[PDB]
This record gives sequence, structure tokens and C-alpha cells, in this order.
Amino acid sequence: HARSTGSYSLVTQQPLGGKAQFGGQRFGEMEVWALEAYGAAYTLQEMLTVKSDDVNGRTKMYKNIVDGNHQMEPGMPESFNVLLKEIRSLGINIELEDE
Amino acid sequence: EEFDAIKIALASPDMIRSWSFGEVKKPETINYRTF
Amino acid sequence: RERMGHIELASPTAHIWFLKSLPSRIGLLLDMPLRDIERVLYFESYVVIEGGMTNLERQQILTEEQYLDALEEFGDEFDAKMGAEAIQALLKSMDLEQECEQLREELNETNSETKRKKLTKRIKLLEAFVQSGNKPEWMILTVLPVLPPDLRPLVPLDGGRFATSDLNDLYRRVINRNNRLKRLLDLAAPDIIVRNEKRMLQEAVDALLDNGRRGRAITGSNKRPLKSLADMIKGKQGRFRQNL
Amino acid sequence: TPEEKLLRAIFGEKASDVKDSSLRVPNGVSGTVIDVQVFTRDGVEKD
Amino acid sequence: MEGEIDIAKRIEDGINQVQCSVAEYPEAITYLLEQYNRVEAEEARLSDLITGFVDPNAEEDLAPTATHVGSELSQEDLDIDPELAREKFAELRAQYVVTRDTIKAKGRSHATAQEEILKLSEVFKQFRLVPKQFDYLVNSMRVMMDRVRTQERLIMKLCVEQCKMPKKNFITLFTGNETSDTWFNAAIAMNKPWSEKLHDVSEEVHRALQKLQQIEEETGLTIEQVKDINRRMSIGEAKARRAKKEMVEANLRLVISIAKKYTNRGLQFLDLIQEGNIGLMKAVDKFEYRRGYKFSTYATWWIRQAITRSIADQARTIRIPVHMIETINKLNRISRQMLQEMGREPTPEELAERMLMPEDKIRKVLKIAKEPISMETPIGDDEDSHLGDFIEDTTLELPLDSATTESLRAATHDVLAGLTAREAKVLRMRFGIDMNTDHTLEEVGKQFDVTRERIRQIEAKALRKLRHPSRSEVLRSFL
Repeated sequence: HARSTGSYSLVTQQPLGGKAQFGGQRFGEMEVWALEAYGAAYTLQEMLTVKSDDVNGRTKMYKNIVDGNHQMEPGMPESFNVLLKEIRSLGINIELEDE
Repeated sequence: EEFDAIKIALASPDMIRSWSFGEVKKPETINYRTF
Repeated sequence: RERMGHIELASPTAHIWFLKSLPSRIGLLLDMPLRDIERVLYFESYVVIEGGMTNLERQQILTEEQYLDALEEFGDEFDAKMGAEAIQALLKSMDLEQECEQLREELNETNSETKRKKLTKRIKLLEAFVQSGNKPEWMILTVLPVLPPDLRPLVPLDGGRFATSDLNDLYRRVINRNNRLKRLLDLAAPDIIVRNEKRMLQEAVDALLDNGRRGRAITGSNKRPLKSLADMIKGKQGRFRQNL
Repeated sequence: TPEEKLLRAIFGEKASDVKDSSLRVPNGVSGTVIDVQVFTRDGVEKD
Repeated sequence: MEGEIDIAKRIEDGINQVQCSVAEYPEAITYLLEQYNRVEAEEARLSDLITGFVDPNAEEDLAPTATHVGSELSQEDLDIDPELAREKFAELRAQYVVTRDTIKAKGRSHATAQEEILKLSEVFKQFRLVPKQFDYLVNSMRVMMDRVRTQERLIMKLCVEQCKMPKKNFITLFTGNETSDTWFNAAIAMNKPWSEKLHDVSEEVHRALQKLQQIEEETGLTIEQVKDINRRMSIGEAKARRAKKEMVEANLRLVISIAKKYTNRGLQFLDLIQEGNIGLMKAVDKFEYRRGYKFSTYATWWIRQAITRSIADQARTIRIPVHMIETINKLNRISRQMLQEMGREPTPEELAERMLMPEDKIRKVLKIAKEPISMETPIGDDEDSHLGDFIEDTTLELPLDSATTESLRAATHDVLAGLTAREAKVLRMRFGIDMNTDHTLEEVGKQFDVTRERIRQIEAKALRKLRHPSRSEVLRSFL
């Protein structure tokens, strides 16, 4: 079995696996700490955003390796920008801020 | 781009009134006919 | 998925993320301890003092048997009040400036066990409300935001049927909890049943925000632990550790 | 639809009313057929 | 069991104190005759105005009609021979004539006008006004004067609290006529140390006086006597209200008793006894101890009626028609009817002749009758997998076709330029650069050439030219 492209949910926005299409290997947390030990960086944030959660950063990347270019930096995760509203309905206000 | 620091503070009815546009009173959801 | 709404609640209701989260924030600053007074008044008829006639206590309760006897003679006016109705009026009628110095001088006069034991969480919390641009009367939610329909979709599955979230049920209920205590009990019912009603409102509000804390909510048909808000958010149905 | 006739007008204009929506073979490996059964509304007690 | 009949006599006793009070009320009388005119030309009926009459001409003698005059509930919870009727209604206009004029212009004293109405008041008590009317007359009586209370309350605290005026110096002036400025002007002329303070509020008092007269004229009664009518209505409704508080408290056991027939259906149990308690408070008001029927049977009638109305529509999470749920059990009490006799399943052929449904459309009806199903329900993984987490989205294009749809709506206007200027510029320079297409008499002056004929030809000729853009596409995407 091998998967490269497939369908995605709405609120969840994650790689699935239908019938005709295969399924993607879920990068378990057990393989996250083993990577942090090396002291990496970009190869850790990718297995959290574009390669799963991030949606608008997944489509833009697909149009970068087709012409022989390079994909830019991912954006803000979808499971994070919705949490801001999820917590907002709990009588508590949350607001982002730069420097 | 990227994220820096995060600010957290209590929520006031004056602020929640801003985002909101009105109030819901009818428990009824949608219709099965014209959807 | 953005923007929200609200619901004008005729009866004030303290939040749950600031009540069970010791130290208290809706009672501690109001002289109320933590549980030996701010939990029993929510249940059956337990009239508590919120104002005061001429130099009285702010923790002593009042038995219904001694209520009808303290109306005519032997008693004064006595600002009587039910449960949730007596918690928001205090926040607005208190001065953090003066009250702060009242408990600051009570750290050596009396022993550190009868009062100081609790007063240790008085100067700390209040100091935060002063340093920051906040205010005590923000813990009481007169309205309640609504979760975006995108997190609670309603799209037909297959066969002309549909598909809705059980969370929606927690909205069609709260409506019948408020409109009932407007033109039926608050001007007709004696008192031995109007109290019970007010007890159901507070229990029906703190259940939506976070279910599992106190009085777990159960849907109509097919029981099963009814889902709420906070439960689905952080995922408390798995004791956290086994997160997603 | 009008806008549809534009596409097929490039690759041979021949849009029929009915098409061939037969059950295609799933991914993997195919195989021969054993038996074939047809029950065009039999007079028996079928549900 | 009893202990509810002896106190039931206190109910109708209070109503009698309301019947008389409402009688002396011009607004309540005018509406009576004015409504009678809708009967002559045939628009309404005397059914919603009068139900019966009485023989004695004193203070009632039989179970009155006024039921919603001392009810504990809110206004929102309070919802014979025609030949003989028209005969009595003709007796009112045989005296209301003089009253119809003493209201329009009247004079200085309103005691003269009400004096004539007093005679009619005795006749109004004879009529059995529909209980629905009392929900308007009495209601619009406490509200109409409600403004009068506040309108005169402001000027009361703008001189006593503001200008500092003794209570003995305001109850001897304003209590007089409280109509014209004969009480205000008399205060200043009293050469008091406080009389020279009303000049800083005379403007506010004047406005609160002129508008005050408007209500007095609208009613047609004296501001002093109008209070007498209502003050005695709060006495009769109080003696009956508290008397009914003992029947709606000791009978809470009967509410839960019949509350086992409408349990798990669509509404919770906490909101179940809601319509049960409100029903008991309604029956106790319209109850008659002088009737053969008891209370433990007559009261449980309205109770099961209020609980069968709420769960009759707003049961499911989504709205549901009435007959859609009554059509299911309809075909049920017949399915076993043919099974207990013949022993075979009723085929959709014999029931198609007894029902109004064919056989095909009746099958699609069952598809509607469902729950249907939630979303946050475990499937297989029972960890992160949810029912609403396997449905693909169509409004949000996936990365696969994200690059395709982009190259199919931004490349045609490049090769479009390489085409006959005339026909190409017509369509392009119309909606592509401007707004709105097809103007006819306006497009003919846009190119300055032909008439309104090629408005359709040029477009058609251009359409077949849109077949050129193969690798490039723009139009083939809207549909």
C-alpha cells in the first residue's frame, strides 16, 4: 500500500483513505521525540502542518514541485485557528499578537 | 508568516456583542423540504 | 466558521471555569470561602445575605423557618435573595481599592488558621485585577456565545436523510429554561417550587460550557455521555493523556 | 448544457443522452467468472 | 379526598368585585357598541362578545364568566338565542346617545358625564361578557392608567425631593383636581421659602402636565375617581389568588402521575411537568364547585392537553410535520389486522385501494421518517475517527485539482486577442472590462456600425470561436 494524494475532511482537514485510493501512514508521536533528539527543525514542523493539518499550505506546495521549484514556509495550522473560536465560546477571550 | 507571543484576558459582554450580530430565540434548526 | 452570537439570559449565571477552579473567583473576592457556602445555596431554598442592615455578617445563611419570623418584628429589612440572583449584584457594588486594605491589616491581629488561612488567597487574586485592566464583574456571563455551524455541520448522509450534532440539543433546551422563569413562576408560584426552577437553570448552563464537572447531562433517546463544548475541545473524555 | 457543447466540440461533437455507467473492476488483480444469476422479478416470494 | 371545595367559594367571591369595577368604564363600553356594528353588516359574530345573560339585576347569581381576572398566570398564559341577544343590545344605544356626545367635548367637570354612564353600568353587568373580552378590558385598564402613575410621579419628586417640599404641602394641592395648573400656580403664590424653587422645574412640570391631560381625555374619567376602580380590583384578585395557591400546591402529585405517558419522545422530563403545572393553574380558575364533576378529573383534562401540544411539533432536533408522524401508526393498526386473520403479510396492492397513496411515492415517505443520525459517534478506531470525519468536501478543492482549476480560468483572454477585432471586441469589451451584458439599444452605439440584429449573431459567431482555446480555458468552468 502507498498513498500520495487523497481526500480531506472539513473541520478536521486531514489525510484519509477511501476505496480506490490508499491510506496514509499516521506519523505517531512515538516518532516525534526520536527526531527531537537529533535537534532538527524544519523536518519537525512539516509533520504537523502541510503534511496533515495545514490546508492552504498543502495546495500551494503541490504547485511548487511541478515546475521544479521549491515550497515556501507553511502557514497557520487549521486545528489551531479554530481552537481560538472553540475557547472563545467559554466565556474567555483570546487574541493573538506579534512582537 | 509566523507567530510570536499570545495574549489572554477575560471576555466581556461588550466585546462579545461586537462579534455577534443578533440573538437566537427559535430552537428550530433547518427545513427538510427546500433545505 | 468565524463570528458568534449570544443569548440574553433573564437570570444571571456564574461561569463554571471560575467556580470549580480553586481558588474561587466569583465568591472568594466576595468574602465567600470556597464550598461550605457557595454550593449549598444553589440547591434547595437557602436565603443568603448579600447586602446588610447595620454591620452584619457576609457568610451567615438564613433558615426559611427564621425567615417568616424576621419580617414583621424582631427583625429589620434583610436583603433576601435566592441563588444565582445573588452573585453578580455584589461584584458591581464593591470597591477593590478599600476592600484590599481591609484584609491587608488582618494578617497578624488574628491567628493564621481561623481566617488568615483563607485570606492568603485574597490579596493575591485582587492584586491581579488591579495590575491588569480587568474588573470583578466579568466572571458573570449574562450571555452565551454560539459555536459556529462549521464545527456543528448539518449535511444529509444518504437516502434523503440528514445528520446533526447532539450539541445542538443543548441549545434548544436552555431556551425553555429561561422563558419559563418569566411568565409562570416569577409572578404566580408561591416559593416552594420557584427555587427548584432556578436551581435547574444554573445546572443547565454550566453543563453546556463543560460537561462532567457537576451534574452530567443526558440527552433524550439513547443515553450515552452527552457531548458538550469543553469536552470536545481539549478532549477530556480520555483523561487528556491519550490525546489525539 | 450550452457551455458543455463547447468542450466536446473540440474532441468530436458526439454527446449522447445516455452513457455507459457500468461497474468497473476495482484496483488490484482481476479474474474469470464462475456463475451468473439473473432474477428479473421472479414469481417467487422475493423481498 | 377534598379540602379544596370549601376554599373554592373564595374564588368566585373575588370575581364579583371585578365584574362591578369594570362596568363603570367608558372605553370598555364604547368597544361594546362599536363592535355591534360589525354584526349588522355581517363581519363577525355575537359569539365572541356575549355568551349568555342573567335574570337578577344585582351582583351575579350564577357561575360568572370572568375567569381570567384573578389568575396567577401571566397575560400570555390566559389564552343562546341570537334573536334575544340583538334585542338587549338595542337597549344600550337607547341611552348611549347622550353619552356619545358628553365624551367628545364634555366640559369642566367629568362627574356629570360619568353620572349618566352609571345608569348604563347596571345594564353592562347583566351581560355575560366573553372571558376573552376581560383579557382586553381589564388588561388595557391597568396599562392605560399605568402611564398616569409615572407621569404624575416625576413632578412629585421634582418638587418634594428637588425643590424640597413637605408632604403636607403637596397632598393639599395636587390631590385637589390634578388637572390644570391650578395647583402648581397656587404653590408659588404661597410665598414660601420653597415656592421660589419650582421655577427651575416649571418647564418640566408643564410638559408632564399637558401630555398627562391627553390620557385623561382618552379615558373620559376623573383622575381621582379612576384610581378607585382599580384599587378595589386588586382586592378581589388577591383574595382569590392566595385561595388558589393551596390547590396548585397540594395537587402536584397528580401532575407527575400522568407525566408517565409523554416521557422519552422529544422533550426532557424537567420540561415535561412544565406544561403540566400551567394546566393545573388554568383548570382551578375555570373550576366550579357547584358542578357534578369533581376536580381530580376536570383538572387533569387541561394538563394532558398542554403537554400534548408542545411535544406535538418541537420533539425532534429538527422540525417535523404533524400528519407525517400520524401517518405511520395509521398503517400500523391495520398491518397486524390482516395478519391475525389471514396470516400473511399485507402486500402493497390491497392497501393501495383503501388508502389515498399509490405505491411508489409511499416508499419515499419512510425515508423522511428517521432520527436521522448524529456525527460524534465512534466507528472503528474509537479514538479519533468520527462519523463526520470521513465525508469529503466539495467546496474546498484538494491540492490534486487545485492546480488544474487555476489553469482553467486565466489564459483564454490571452489567445482571445488573436481573433477578428470586430466580433471579439464586442463580447470582451462589454462585461469583461465593464459590468452587465446585453443592452441591445446601447450596444448598437458601442461599436458604431450595424443595428440590433448582430447583437445575437456576433455573440453566436463568437461562441463557436471559443472552441479555439484548448490548452487555455476560462468559460468552461462556470456552468
